[PDB]
Amino acid sequence: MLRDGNEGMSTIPGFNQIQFEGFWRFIDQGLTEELSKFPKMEDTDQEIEFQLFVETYQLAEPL
Amino acid sequence: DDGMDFPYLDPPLICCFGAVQKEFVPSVRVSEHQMDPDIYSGWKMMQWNPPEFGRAPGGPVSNVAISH
Repeated sequence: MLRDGNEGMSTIPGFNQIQFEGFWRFIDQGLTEELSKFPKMEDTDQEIEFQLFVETYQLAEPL
Repeated sequence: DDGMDFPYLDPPLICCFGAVQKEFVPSVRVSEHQMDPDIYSGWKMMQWNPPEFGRAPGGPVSNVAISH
């Protein structure tokens, strides 16, 4: 994703875009690209199975 | 109209006839490039690269008189 592209090219950009953009990129993509790396671990007895659906994650409003 | 006694002052006067206006740009055409309809913070990028008719845009006659 990209905001107004002409930021830093027409005005002095805010001295926050490093941390802000890093956190937004993390929330947008790192969660997806790390949840997919979660395996399909299970038991050797062929009796149980655990699955983590990836394209269903969401966050909650802080209490 | 003939009323005068002494000769005129050293710098010759200039006659400026027209309309008195504030920050007016008469010459307007269709510029090829536009820079966002809402964000005016980036419109200054059109002053580094003028549309070839607003390169040296003249204005009202009051501006010319003041500059003179």
